[PDB]
Amino acid sequence: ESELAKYKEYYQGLKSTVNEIPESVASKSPSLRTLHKRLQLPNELTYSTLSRCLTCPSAKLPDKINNPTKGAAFVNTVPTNKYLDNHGLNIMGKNLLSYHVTKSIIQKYPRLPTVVLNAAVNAYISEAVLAHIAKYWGIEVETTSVLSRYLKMEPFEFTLGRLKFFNNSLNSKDGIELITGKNFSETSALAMSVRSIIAAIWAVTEQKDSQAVYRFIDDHIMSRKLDITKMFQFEQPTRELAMLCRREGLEKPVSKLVAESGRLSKSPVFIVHVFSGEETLGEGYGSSLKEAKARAATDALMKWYCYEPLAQQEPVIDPGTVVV
Amino acid sequence: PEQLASQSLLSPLKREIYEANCKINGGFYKKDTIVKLPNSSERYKLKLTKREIEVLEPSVYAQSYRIKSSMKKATLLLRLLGGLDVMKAISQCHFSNKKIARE
Amino acid sequence: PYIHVRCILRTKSVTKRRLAYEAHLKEQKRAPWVQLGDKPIRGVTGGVYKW
Amino acid sequence: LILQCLTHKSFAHGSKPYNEKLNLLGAQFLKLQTCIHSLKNLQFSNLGTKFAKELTSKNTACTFVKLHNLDPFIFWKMRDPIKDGHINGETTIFASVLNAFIGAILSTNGSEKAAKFIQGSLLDKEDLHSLVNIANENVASAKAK
Amino acid sequence: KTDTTPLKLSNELYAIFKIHNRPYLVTEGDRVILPFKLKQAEVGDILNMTDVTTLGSRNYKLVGHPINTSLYTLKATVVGKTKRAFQTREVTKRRNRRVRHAKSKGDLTILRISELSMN
Amino acid sequence: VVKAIARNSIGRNGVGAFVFPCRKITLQFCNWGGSSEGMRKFLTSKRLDKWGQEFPWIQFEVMRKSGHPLLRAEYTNGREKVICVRNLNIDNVENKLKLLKDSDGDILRRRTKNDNVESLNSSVRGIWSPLHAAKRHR
Amino acid sequence: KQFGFPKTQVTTIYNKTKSASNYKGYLKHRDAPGMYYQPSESIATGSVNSETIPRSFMAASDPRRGLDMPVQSTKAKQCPNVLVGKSTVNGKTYHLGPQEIDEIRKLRLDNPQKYTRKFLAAKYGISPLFVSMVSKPSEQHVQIMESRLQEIQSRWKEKRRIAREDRKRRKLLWYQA
RNA sequence: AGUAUGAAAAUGAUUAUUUUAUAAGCAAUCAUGAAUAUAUUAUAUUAUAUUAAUGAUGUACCUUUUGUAUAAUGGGUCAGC
RNA sequence: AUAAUAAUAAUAUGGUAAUAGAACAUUUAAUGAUAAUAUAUAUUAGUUAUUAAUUAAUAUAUGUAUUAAUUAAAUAGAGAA
Ligand SMILES: [Mg+2]
Ligand SMILES: [Mg+2]
Ligand SMILES: [Mg+2]
Ligand SMILES: [Mg+2]
Ligand SMILES: [Mg+2]
Ligand SMILES: [Mg+2]
Ligand SMILES: [Mg+2]
Ligand SMILES: [Mg+2]
Ligand SMILES: [Mg+2]
Ligand SMILES: [Mg+2]
Ligand SMILES: [Mg+2]
Ligand SMILES: [Mg+2]
Ligand SMILES: [Mg+2]
Ligand SMILES: [Mg+2]
Ligand SMILES: [Mg+2]
Ligand SMILES: [Mg+2]
Repeated sequence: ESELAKYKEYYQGLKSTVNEIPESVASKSPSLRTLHKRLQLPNELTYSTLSRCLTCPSAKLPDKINNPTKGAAFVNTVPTNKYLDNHGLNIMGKNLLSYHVTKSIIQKYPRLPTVVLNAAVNAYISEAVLAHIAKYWGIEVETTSVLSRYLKMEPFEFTLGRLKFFNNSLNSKDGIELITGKNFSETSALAMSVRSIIAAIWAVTEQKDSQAVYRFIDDHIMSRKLDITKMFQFEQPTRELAMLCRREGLEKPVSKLVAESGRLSKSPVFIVHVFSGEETLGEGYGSSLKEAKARAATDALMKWYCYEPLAQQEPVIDPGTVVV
Repeated sequence: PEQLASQSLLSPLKREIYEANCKINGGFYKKDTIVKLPNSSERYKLKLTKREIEVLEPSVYAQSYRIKSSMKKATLLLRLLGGLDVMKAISQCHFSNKKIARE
Repeated sequence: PYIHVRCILRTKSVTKRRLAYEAHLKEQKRAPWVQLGDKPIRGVTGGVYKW
Repeated sequence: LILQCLTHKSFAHGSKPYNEKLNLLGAQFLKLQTCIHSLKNLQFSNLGTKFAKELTSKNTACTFVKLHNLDPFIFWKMRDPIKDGHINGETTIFASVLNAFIGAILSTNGSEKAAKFIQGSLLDKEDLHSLVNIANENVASAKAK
Repeated sequence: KTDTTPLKLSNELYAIFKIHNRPYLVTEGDRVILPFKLKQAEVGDILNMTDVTTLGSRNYKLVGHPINTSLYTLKATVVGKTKRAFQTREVTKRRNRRVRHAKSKGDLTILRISELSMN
Repeated sequence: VVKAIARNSIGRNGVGAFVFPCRKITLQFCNWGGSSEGMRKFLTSKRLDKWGQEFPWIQFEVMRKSGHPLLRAEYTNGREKVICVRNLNIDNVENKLKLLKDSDGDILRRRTKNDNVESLNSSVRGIWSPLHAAKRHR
Repeated sequence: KQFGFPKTQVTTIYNKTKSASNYKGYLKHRDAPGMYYQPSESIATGSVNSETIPRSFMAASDPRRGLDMPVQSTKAKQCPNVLVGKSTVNGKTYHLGPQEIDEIRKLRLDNPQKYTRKFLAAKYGISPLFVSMVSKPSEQHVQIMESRLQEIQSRWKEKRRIAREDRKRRKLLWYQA
C-alpha cells in the first residue's frame, strides 16, 4: 500500500476544494469565522466569498520552479480556478477605495493642489498601508508545504482561511532575495486581500443598503491620522502669494515687521506679517528677516490651500491651483 | 587553503552576487543595489550584517611566535604602529631602539 | 613573561573607501542647526493648559 | 461652475478657473460606474476587457463630446492656430471637460443624482451617441485593424 | 442661555474631563492611560464621559462643574488592560543583613477617544 | 510652486471601528506530568466552550507537547505572550487566560509620573510664544 | 463685538512670574461656570485652524466669516516694510516697447561684461529682474562664471562646505511649515 | 599530578557606539535631551537596547556597640572548599 | 456544614535578639512516558506579581533526562572567620 497514492489523493482533494471553495467546508474554518466576527462583516457575506477574497489568481506555475538552485522555489500553493480567484474583486476594491478616498479628501480640503491630493490618497490607500491593515486584521499567508500538510494530516478548512498565492520559499534565506514581479510579492497579495474584502462587502450590501461599503472604508481607512500640513514644500511662496492675491480681488501683499528681539545675536527673533491692505494674511517668525518673510508667505498659502469648510456649507469648488 | 574570506565562506551563487555588487558599487558592498548576474537574466539584492561586511573584505592575519617580553613593553611600539601603512611600519621597526621591533 | 603579537592588515582600496562612504552618508544624514529650533517641551503635560 | 467645467487649464495661463480636480473626481466616479455596469451587464470576469478599457479611454470621450457638439463652448489654447486640431491634443482637453461635468454633478448635486445621470443619457445602449456605442465602434475598428 | 456657537464652528476641539477627580486633557483620537483596573467596563466597551470640566477651542472655552451633558458628546473605547513593568526594591537598614524585596507591577487601562464633538 | 512630501497615515484603533487586540490563543498541555493537571481538567471542564461562545473573534487552539503547560496568545500588533501555567489549578489557569485576553500585546513599559495621555494631534492652542502672550514680562 | 463673553487668561493660583510652569496652580484654579474668551498666546505660523484662517480666504457662505475671530490686533500703518521690492514701494511700470527690448537683447548678447543687468536697468529704467526676463546672456559668459563658482567652492575648507550644506537644509526647512 | 572539552570569572591588548579637556565627593536611582544599533505589521509623529549633555536625591558593607560615613574591626579580585 | 476562584464591608500587614507558618534552587534513592520537529548548557530579547521557570533566535554536545509529579534524605544555598 503506497504512500505516494495517498499523497496524490490528498493533493487532488486540496486542488478540488480550492477550485470549488464549497461553503460546507469553508464554514468550518476557524480563521475565517474569527476574521468575519472580528471585522463585523455583513451576516450575508459567505465564508466561501471570504476565502475567495483570500485566494489569488495562481493558475499556471512559472518556469523558475525548474531552477531552485537559481534561488526560487514555489511548493506552497495549488492551481486555482480561473473563475474563483480574487482578480475582479481586487479591481473593484481599487475603484471603490480610490473614489471614496479622493472624494473624502477633496470635500475636507477643497483647495488641495493635485500633487498633494495624490500624495494624501497614496498615504491613505497605498500598498504598504493595505498590507499593514491585512496583517493587523490577521490575514496570514500560507507558508507551509502541501507535503508537510499531508504529513501532519491538516484539514483543508485551515488552508482555505489563509492567503494563498505563488510565494517564493527561499526568499531571503542566506540573504539572497532574488527579485520577482508583483505576482510573487506578499505585500501586493495582502493589499489584494483587503481590496477584495471591500469589494465583497459592497457586492453583498449595495442592493439593500447602497452605503456601508463607504462606512466600512471610513471606519478602517479614513479613521487613520494624516496631518495634511506635513505634505507641503514650497519654493517661491512670495511670488505664488502675489499671484494668488492678484487672481483674487485682494490688494497686493506687503510684508512688514511686527516685532523683533535679539538682533545682533546668534539667534534673534523677528515676527513679520504679510498684510493685504489692513488684513493680515500670514504670520511668520524667524531668526532672520528673510526667514520670517518666507514663513509668512508659506503660512498664508497653507491657510488658503488647507482651508476646511464646514459640513453645513454650500460646496466649495476651487478655481484651480495657483499657476505662476 | 590559501584564499580570501569571500572565496572561502560564501556559496558560489552568493560569491557571484557579492562580487558583482562590489564591482558595480566601486569595490565594496552597499545595502540596496539590484545586481545583474552575467550570462543570465536574473537579478538579486544581497542582504548582509555588518559583521559579514567586515569579514568578507580582503584582509590578512599575522601572528608572531613566543616572544620574550611583556605586554606593557610591546604596547609602547604597537601604539605607534597604529594604522600606518605596512611599509612605513616596517621602516619604523627597522629604525626603532627596542628589542621587540625586530620581531 | 612571554607574549605574542598579532595583526590584521586590510586594504585601502576596499575598507578605507567603504568607511569614507559611510562617513559621508552620516554627514549627509546629520541634522542642521536651527537657531529657533523645535526643541521638545520636556516634562509631562499635567492635564491642564499652561498657556 | 458650467463655465469652469468648460474651461481648460491651458486657457489664460490658469488665471481663470479650470477643471483638474473635477476631471480626476469624475474619472474615478465614471470608472467605478463602468465597473459596476460591467458587473451587472455578479460575474467578476469582464473587468479587464478591451471594451471595458475603451469605455473610459480618452478617445471615446473626445468623440462623444464632438458628436454632442459641445466643442465651440470649450475654452482652451490651440497649440498651433492653423493646423489639424488632432495634433494639438484635443482628445485630452475634451475628455477632461466631460470628466469635469461628471465631477461637478457629483460634488454639487450628489452621488445618487450623478449615478442616475451617468446611467441615463450617458452609458446607454439605445442612444446612438452614448459611450457604449462609441466603445462598440472603437472595438470594431481595433478588430478590423 | 449658554451660547456655544464658537465651539460648534471649529475644526479642532479639546476637552478636559475628570475620572475619579483625576483630570485628563484630550482631543479626538488621543490615547488615555488610566493608572488602575476598570472592572465595570470590559475590553471593547464604550464609556460616556459625564464629568467634563472644560471644552475649548483655540480662543474660546466653556467651563462647567460639570458641563451639561446635552451640550457635548465624549465617548471613549477601552482598548486593553495591561500592567506596568515589574520592579523589585531592596528595603534594608544600614547594618542589617536581611533584605526584604518589595515587588511592584501596577495595572493600567488604555482608552481611545473615539468621538469628541459638540451636539 | 508646490511639491508633496510622501507620507503614510497612522492607524487609530477605536476611532472608527475597533479591532479586538487578541486574535489567537493556544493551550498547550502534556498527557504526562503533574504540572499539566490543571490544564487537562480545564480542557475537559466545559469552560473552553463558554470562552469560545463569549469571544467568537478569538481563535482557540489546543495542542499537546512534552513539557510544561503553556498559554500562547498572539495579538494584532504582531506580538505574542507566552505564560507557563505549570502547577496551577483550573481557576488560576482561567485567571491567566483572562489576563492574556484582556490585554493589548504591547511590550510592558515603565512610565513617568502623570504620563497618561499620548497624542498624535497638534495643540489646539499653539505653543506659548513670549512675544504673543497676554502679559508681557516686566 | 459679536460675542460678549467675559475675557480671561490662563490663571494660576500661584505667582505666574515665579511659578509659570507649576501645573498644580493651573489645576487648582477655579473659574465660574459659563462661556469665556481667552485668546491663544501663540503664533499661527503653521496652523490651519478655522479660528486662524483669514476672512478673505474663507468662502462667503462660511458662517465663521461674519464672526470676528482672527482679531486684527496689529495695524499695518505702523509696521515697516521688510525686504520689499522697489516696484512694490512705488508700483510697477509698463513702458518699454519691442524695439528697445530687442536692442537690450543685442547689447546683452554683445558685451555682457560692459552691459550688465544693473547697467541695462539704469539705462532703460527697469528692474534687473526684468532685464533677466527679457534678455539672455552668452553661453561663454555663463560657462566662465559657472567655472568661477566652481573655483570658489573648491577653495573652501571642510567646515565652510558643511556650513553651506547646513544653510541649504535650513532654508529648505523654512518653506515646509 | 588521568583523559577530552571548556564564549566561567578575575586579568591584559585592540577595535566599534557614545560621552568627556570651565568642573569637585560610595560612581547609583529618578527626571530628560542627543547620537548610535536592531526590528519580515516602524502604518509612524514607532518600539527596544547602549551611551558620565543637563537637573534633583544620595554619608560602602559586615561585626561590635548606648551610639559608627566614621580617622573603631575584616576584605586586592575572582573560582573551588 | 468542604475545596478552588471571584465580589462587598471592616480590621491588620516597620522591625534587632527571639518565636511561629510557607515556599524555591542543588544533589541522591523509589515510581516514571516522551525524543535530533528532542534534551542539556550559554548569550541576547520578551512573558508570568519573577531568589524560579518559560517563549524566540544563535552556538556546542548528545539518539539523549534518575525528566513532570509525590515521597525519603542530605557534604542542600557564602562579600564577610
Ligand atoms: Mg543593608
Ligand atoms: Mg545596629
Ligand atoms: Mg518658587
Ligand atoms: Mg566642556
Ligand atoms: Mg575629582
Ligand atoms: Mg565603647
Ligand atoms: Mg551618623
Ligand atoms: Mg578615609
Ligand atoms: Mg572602616
Ligand atoms: Mg585591612
Ligand atoms: Mg512584619
Ligand atoms: Mg505599618
Ligand atoms: Mg555546605
Ligand atoms: Mg564563592
Ligand atoms: Mg549575597
Ligand atoms: Mg572570605
